[PDB]
Amino acid sequence: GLEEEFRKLTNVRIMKENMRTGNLPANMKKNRYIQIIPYDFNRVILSMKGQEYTDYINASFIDGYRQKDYFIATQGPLAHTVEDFWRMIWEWKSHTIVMLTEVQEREQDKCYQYWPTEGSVTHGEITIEIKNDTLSEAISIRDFLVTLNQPQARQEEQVRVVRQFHFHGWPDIGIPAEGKGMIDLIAAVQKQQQQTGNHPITVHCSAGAGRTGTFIALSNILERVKAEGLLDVFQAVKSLRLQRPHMVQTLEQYEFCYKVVQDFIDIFS
Repeated sequence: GLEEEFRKLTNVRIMKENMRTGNLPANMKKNRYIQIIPYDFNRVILSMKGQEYTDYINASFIDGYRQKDYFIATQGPLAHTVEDFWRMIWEWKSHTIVMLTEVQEREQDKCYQYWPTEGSVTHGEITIEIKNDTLSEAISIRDFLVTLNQPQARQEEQVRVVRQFHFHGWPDIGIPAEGKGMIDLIAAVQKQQQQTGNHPITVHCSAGAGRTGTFIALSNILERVKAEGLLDVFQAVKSLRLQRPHMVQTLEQYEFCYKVVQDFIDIFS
């Protein structure tokens, strides 16, 4: 049963023995939450330039159904990590960002706005220029021109398009009342990834655990249902809980996973 499954998920141990880098004093200011920190065995490592601790961001590579390291699960950037966030996007060649929160929800700040609503913004050596913004139901799809400005000699060849899927269909309290929004989000993300190929999909909410884990679990589960027909939810979520603390954080989110799968089967007929 669903509550017994989630009880076993809760019991998945947080493996603190492997959380050294994120717990270093100089890196702790880069975390939103003390208890959501990546494991060293899959943390996303950035280049270093001086700089002893500039290789850290609170972000984990997460396995997909067919491919290792298919997702990056990360927290919403902070004001003092926005440069690291865009450097991660560049250095690991992510072309797709999935945002599962508003920047502000119920008075509280959930995510620094790291993209330009209009025009351009520069964070560190990287310039981001919004080229298109399309709203379709509860999903804003935004295409940005992203330029690495260093070295100046290579500026012309160092331009990429990065697409952000901004999901507006998650209530400030509880879980979505329908699965269609989540199913459409996953399907649009899948269409984009056909064109880019084996590039990691960057996914974030606020801490990068609850909604983020739900989106990733459902992407993985629905792919397995399509390829094998195997109906499992527990093992897919358990695997995520072993890759990053608290992926799929609450019972209601776990319920939502089952509901979305059922809605997907119904569309599947």
